[PDB]
Amino acid sequence: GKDLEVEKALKERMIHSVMPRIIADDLMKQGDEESENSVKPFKMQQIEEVSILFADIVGFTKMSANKSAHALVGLLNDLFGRFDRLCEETKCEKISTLGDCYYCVAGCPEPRADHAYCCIEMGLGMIRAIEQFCQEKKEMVNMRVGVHTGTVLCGILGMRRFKFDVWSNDVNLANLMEQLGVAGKVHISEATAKYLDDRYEMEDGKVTELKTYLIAGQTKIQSMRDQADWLLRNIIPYHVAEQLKVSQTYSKNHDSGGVIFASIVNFSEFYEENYEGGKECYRVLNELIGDFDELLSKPDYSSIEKIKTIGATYMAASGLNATQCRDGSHPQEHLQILFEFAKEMMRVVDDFNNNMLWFNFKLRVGFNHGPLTAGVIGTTKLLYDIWGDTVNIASRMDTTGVECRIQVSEESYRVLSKMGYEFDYRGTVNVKGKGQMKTYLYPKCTDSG
Amino acid sequence: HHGSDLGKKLLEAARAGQDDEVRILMANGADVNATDDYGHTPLHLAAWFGHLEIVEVLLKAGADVNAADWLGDTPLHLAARIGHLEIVEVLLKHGADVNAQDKFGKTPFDLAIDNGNEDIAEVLQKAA
Repeated sequence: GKDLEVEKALKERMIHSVMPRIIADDLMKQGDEESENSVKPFKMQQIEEVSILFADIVGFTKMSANKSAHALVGLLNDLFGRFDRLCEETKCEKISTLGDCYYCVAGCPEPRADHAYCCIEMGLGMIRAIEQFCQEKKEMVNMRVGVHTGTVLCGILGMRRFKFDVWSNDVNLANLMEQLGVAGKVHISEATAKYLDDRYEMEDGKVTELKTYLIAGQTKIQSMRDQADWLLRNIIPYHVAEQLKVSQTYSKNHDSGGVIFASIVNFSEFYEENYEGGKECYRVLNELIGDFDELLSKPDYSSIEKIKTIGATYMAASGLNATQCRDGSHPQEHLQILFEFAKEMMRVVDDFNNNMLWFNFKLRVGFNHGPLTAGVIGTTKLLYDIWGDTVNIASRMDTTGVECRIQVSEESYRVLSKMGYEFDYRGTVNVKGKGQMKTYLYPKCTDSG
Repeated sequence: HHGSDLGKKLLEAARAGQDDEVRILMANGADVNATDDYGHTPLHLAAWFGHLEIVEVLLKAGADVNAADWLGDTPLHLAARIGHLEIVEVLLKHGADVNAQDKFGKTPFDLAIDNGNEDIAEVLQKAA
């Protein structure tokens, strides 16, 4: 009956939660049949002179120190709801959410003549929102904000958990100008200023340790059902789909779930853009990513979930879905099969390299485990995610890895060394908040010496 | 074709360079233009590993002269990015297309250029 159009409205809610208005309207009229056949083929485009804003929550750790696993979910939802209110006011598009971070772009589907204007004003609104939530909730944390402009190729990648995203050097530049941004004020560059018209409270905001400034202010329903249910299982998993299906939100505390990051290191050196838009190199990237996704389809690959794809990264976790402690299953084999997934995806990138003409794409992988918190953010939108110590621990770990070498946390090293895998000690690395930390590697003398 | 494994071992020999195996395969009717998943043809794996002799046999076997991988690069473009002067010349003999360009929009002469390879650069300079 009309339950069919109800389901269509649900699928609209899904799509507009993974892709902005322009491309979502372009695909909801099903332009080409191959694209919809895929949704059960895509287009990627490179746009120039766009504005990219990042914002990280300063000191998230203690602000998330001793919660009951619920309050952080709700407060973060409040923040992001205010933030997207701000976006829809400023007509700028949110893109994704990395833990302590949140970020937007300006004029990528349609470029606007004063995009960076809207972007920095959105940043000012962010500052006001965070200060007001601070004085409201009595939670003493603010946000570092780094803005940049340039040119980026945007599109989608992967078929699992695929999300409309952006890639270029500008990504790295904005990410660092955040990581080098100042608490509470926006870290800008001439790429912003070169069309700014000095209408603000500019300062020569540089590092105290490239034209960098600061601003501080001034009967087909079953066809439709398979399609929409698959999109749901795309963006969020099954158990959480049920737990919220009968409720409003979700929040969970998993005291032990392993997380591994895998980043393609030698990609940037191959990116060279003397070709128009470099989009084919990233098409090859999508081939590799989709292979990584297809890996998941193994039956012994059930307890593993791909959290998301961070830029060119590949975030994979486990130990979250099967709540049942089985007497016919050892409660610690999930990490074993996770590391086996890691070895086998190394095998897969090897195979992809057999076919990659006169070039090797190598990847560095980082491992961690321990307590963490899973949650779902959006409402009228959607986003699944996780936080805690383990996540940014593994991030900072794999950030200091060498390709084809499995960087592993010391305690995970201990618990895995009794699982039979042989390791060589890499050293002891300084960690923010934790200091020196001993790291290990799985490959046993893979080099000449 | 009907059970296209002949072309599979064809490609794997082209990458390995086992002459006699290629000979037996073609004598058994291995499809001289069967490709792998990524659009790579046996001429491509040949140009890669520098098995000029198997290149010769395969052109004798009637392989495509302008077959393009998924990235549009012909084995002409391959050797041009490589620098196997012999295979470059022998492909020029068999009718390689000179003014084409892969989906990167670049002519293989510019590939030899980015190699810093003046050899193949000059080699393609003399054609038209």
